[PDB]
Amino acid sequence: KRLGHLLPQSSILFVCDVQEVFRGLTFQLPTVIHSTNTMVSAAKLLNLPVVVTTQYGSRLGSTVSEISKNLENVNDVKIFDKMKFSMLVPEVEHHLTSNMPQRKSVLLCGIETHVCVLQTCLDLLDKGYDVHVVSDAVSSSTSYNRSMALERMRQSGAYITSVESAIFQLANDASNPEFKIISKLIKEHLKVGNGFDT
Amino acid sequence: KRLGHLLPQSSILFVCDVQEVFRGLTFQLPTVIHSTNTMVSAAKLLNLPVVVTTQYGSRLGSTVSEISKNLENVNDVKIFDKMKFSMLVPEVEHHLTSNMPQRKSVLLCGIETHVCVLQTCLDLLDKGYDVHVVSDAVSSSTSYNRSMALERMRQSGAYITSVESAIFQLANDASNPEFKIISKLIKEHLKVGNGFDT
Amino acid sequence: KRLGHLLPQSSILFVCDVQEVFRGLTFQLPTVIHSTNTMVSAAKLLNLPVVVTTQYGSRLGSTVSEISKNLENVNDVKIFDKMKFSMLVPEVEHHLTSNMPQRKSVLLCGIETHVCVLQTCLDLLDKGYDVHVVSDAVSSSTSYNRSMALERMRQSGAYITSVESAIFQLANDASNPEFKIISKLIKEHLKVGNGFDT
Amino acid sequence: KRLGHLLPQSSILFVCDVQEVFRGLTFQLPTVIHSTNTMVSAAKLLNLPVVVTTQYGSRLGSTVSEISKNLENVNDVKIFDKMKFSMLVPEVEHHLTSNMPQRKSVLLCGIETHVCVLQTCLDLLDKGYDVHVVSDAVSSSTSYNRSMALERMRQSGAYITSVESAIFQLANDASNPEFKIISKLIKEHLKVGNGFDT
Repeated sequence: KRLGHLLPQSSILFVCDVQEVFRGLTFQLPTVIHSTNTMVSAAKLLNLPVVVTTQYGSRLGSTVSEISKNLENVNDVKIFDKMKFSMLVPEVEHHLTSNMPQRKSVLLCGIETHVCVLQTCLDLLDKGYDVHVVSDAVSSSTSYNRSMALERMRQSGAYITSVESAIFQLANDASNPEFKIISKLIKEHLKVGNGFDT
Repeated sequence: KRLGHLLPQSSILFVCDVQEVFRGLTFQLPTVIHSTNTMVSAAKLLNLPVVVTTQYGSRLGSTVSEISKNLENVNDVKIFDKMKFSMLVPEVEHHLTSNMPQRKSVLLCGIETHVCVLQTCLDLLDKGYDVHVVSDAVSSSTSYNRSMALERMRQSGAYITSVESAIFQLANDASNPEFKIISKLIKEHLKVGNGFDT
Repeated sequence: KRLGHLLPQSSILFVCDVQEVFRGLTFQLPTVIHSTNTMVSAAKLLNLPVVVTTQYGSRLGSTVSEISKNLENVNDVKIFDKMKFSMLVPEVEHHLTSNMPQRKSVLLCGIETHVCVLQTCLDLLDKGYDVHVVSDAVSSSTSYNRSMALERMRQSGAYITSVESAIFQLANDASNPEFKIISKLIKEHLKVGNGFDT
Repeated sequence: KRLGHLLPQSSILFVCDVQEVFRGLTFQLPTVIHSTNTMVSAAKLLNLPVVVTTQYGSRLGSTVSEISKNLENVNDVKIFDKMKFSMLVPEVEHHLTSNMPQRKSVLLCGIETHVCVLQTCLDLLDKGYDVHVVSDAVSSSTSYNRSMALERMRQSGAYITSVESAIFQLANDASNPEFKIISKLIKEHLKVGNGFDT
């Protein structure tokens, strides 16, 4: 079975290579940034660990300030500086195996869809993880490479979801104690248009 | 094999959360209401049981009047009030197992594609059901989440059909004695356009 | 493995209900007639048996004159009248089993994609046939139900091909004794534009 | 697992029949030429063998001068003339078997998507190869047939990739010694508009 159920206690958020250099070059970057912050804010509300990564941070900068300020509150965040395109460096793999072996569901955000996101996805699939690509929160230099990467990841087994669909999947019940604050986050997230909804 | 054949003896119609508060907010909701009503009228002709659900009725309202009026005439209908996003709440599942264990094909209509339709679809597939998503009878607040959700369900095994394709599948032969009145239903259904046809 | 190779010795062309009633109801109908006629012409050059059907011919009319004229010179044709939406009526299925059991690759053309083409495709896949849907030569009353049906069939394993692609698969080698006449057919086919190429 | 990892040591580049008569006939031919040249240069940098074919070369012409001149810089190139539409002629297959049996990943470029690229991909899949179609670097006479063939090949197990995505996963790591010249190659490639990005 390939169902891609999402449980808060079995899930972890991945944010890939959202640097300041790629500002002004990524297709629909404001949507990518706004959507990723909604995921991060959701990660706090359902106690999801967050793994954040930077690619050649020396000559490409750090994570953009919009998400960096959001990440301060989150209880469990570890930031990895890498130069492998895939996020699954031995340090990240050890983090997942040593501190959260029961979490086999990865919610994947970041850029570029067809470079770091894709390679992270395939390595995660190789290691037996369920990969959930948040299509709202991934993009590339061109729209062509974003749409291609989504389908290329899909044909390898990755579930392609959205910010709202993933979050309501993790909520699973409006009668849960967290639903009221989940709804506020969703309502606030809807106040900005989706740049990919063409 | 993954054929998605539809037999009236082993089929059942699900109507998810088509409620008043979504009037004027959901993408092409009138097409959703009209297509769902055709499916409900079709279930009367082919004697399909109907399961209807409402999500937090005291805030989102009851089922829209057009569908609730059409549900008056159906022989086998039960309406459930629920807080879980998925329709497979224990009261609904108790109905399926204790009343119709032989019906393992679910025709799914309603809103939203990416929240309650999706989670119903995943849970139904978990229990060995065949899920046929009536694509022109499901929708979301944005077209983006609708299209994403349809492919997200198809990637898990759900069959993506339409009102005409699914109804003609159930009929299976124009020589059957029910085809004369099924034809009348299709002809009336075609008097209005498809809001998703662009 | 699902390669969908096409060999003339094991292939047969199916033409589904291209009748006069639809000359006024079907999206991109002229392309459907033209592409189907190219398939019939190719069936003659490659010695492919052809199975044609009519749905309720007493009321819906016979095959369109453009195709019926082209069928006169075809060596192996058998035309069946049916009320069942699927083309795989017992009389048809007897013809395949008794007279050409070695041919398990079916080239599928006709209308409508979502009713009679799809139900034929599902029944053929049930009996172990490889189904090649000629997307160039199938359509519905609406573009929505054609595109839906194409993916709905592919999701079950049907190979979605085109008039040029299927023909050139069968004409494996340009050094074959058939290539010169096959080229004359393709150049004639390309003289009138593919209406689906939008 | 259908991951489709790409390793330079086990990968080979195929260029299908980019000849001199298809100028003015192939949809977005300039993009196909530029994308293939980027692949050819990447093969040189990553020490990937290159196999080029021409179909009926005497009457269809040689490989286009843009790609022909670039092949002058690559040491490991083999150019063959063929009558068979598929690239897997015995001469080409013997070159693979007796000179690089360890390379079972193929990056596929050229024209036409639905005739020569497709049949090459099907034959390669039949022989246990991973086929990666560089969607950036394939096209047909019509947009319709290229789009069809891409999904017709993905449906059979081929990975649908792009020039940038395939190259970056071949490089695997930004700390590799060849990354600097690869980044220059990618930088030049990003400056050319994508004819299929619309």
